[PDB]
Amino acid sequence: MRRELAIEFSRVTESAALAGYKWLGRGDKNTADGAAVNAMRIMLNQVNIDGTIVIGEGEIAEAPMLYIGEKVGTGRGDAVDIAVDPIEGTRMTAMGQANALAVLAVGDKGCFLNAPDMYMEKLIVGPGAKGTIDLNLPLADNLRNVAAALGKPLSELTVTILAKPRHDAVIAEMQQLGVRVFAIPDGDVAASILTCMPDSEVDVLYGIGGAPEGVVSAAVIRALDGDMNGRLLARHDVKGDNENRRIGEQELARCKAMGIEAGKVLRLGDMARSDNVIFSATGITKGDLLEGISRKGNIATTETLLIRGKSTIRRIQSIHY
Ligand SMILES: O=P(O)(O)OC[C@H]1O[C@](O)(COP(=O)(O)O)[C@@H](O)[C@@H]1O
Ligand SMILES: [Ca+2]
Ligand SMILES: [Ca+2]
Ligand SMILES: [Cl-]
Ligand SMILES: [Mg+2]
Ligand SMILES: [Mg+2]
Repeated sequence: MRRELAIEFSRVTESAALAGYKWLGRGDKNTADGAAVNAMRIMLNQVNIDGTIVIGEGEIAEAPMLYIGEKVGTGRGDAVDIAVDPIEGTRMTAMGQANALAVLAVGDKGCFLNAPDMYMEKLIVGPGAKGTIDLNLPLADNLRNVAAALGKPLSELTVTILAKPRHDAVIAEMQQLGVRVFAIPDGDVAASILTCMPDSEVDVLYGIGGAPEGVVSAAVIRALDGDMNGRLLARHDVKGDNENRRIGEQELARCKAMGIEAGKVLRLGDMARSDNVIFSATGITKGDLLEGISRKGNIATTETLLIRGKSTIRRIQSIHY
């Protein structure tokens, strides 16, 4: 402990994944998510930590379970901060599609950036390009710098990015630069980790995705010794000026209340403040990062990726009876 808890945390994501898996292909993203949230909370509440949910399902008002500030754990052990994404890929789960997974990160008290559930522009790279990125520079400059750091031509650089209307221009810009663009339907947490996975052609993740998702990515990227910058963006500034403005202003007032500057570049250490992070993710369906659950009779299998910032990276293939 806390290294002794690594296995306990993997059981939490295995439970969440198996619970979400029950709703795979059932066309109900809310119910799938609720099942995974419930299973994750049940399991966390049997772990010997004094956990606070810092990234989660919503404020107490909108989220009955795993709400921001919720206390979880038996209360024995260390005060830790907890980031949960019980299903990354809820729509993908509802639709029986690839790349759904259950995600948890655990760190020292105060180790995760406290920021609103708003959008964040992200630029994420692996260890081979650590120190070569700066979101204050033009995208094309960053991409050139990263390719040079990795010792490959620009035309071979592979950038992953969410396939969303907000990204039309930048995707076209990158393709014109001659880079390879892997535009993904959802799931920038899992995709961010591919930057640190040698057998994935992905070199960089770039683009606007969920802020809490970006803070989880910062935690795991830090643990893997990659690099990331983020920049918080208000809703109307990413979707267009229309109730976006209303949502946007709540977000900016929240940034101030939490003492965060929106639109300012966040360095890796601004989002994940220490190396003492345990990250666990378990596949629901097969994706680029993890195998999916299988079931034959009364036996089910899961694969879990378990990463500890202090230290080896583990892939745990379990058979459950
Ligand atoms: O769908 P949006 O509004 O582009 O939000 C992007 C965020 O949603 C995700 O793609 C997850 O999708 P789901 O919410 O369906 O689970 C994240 O990986 C990402 O950060
Ligand atoms: Ca959720
Ligand atoms: Ca999410
Ligand atoms: Cl969009
Ligand atoms: Mg969405
Ligand atoms: Mg890779």
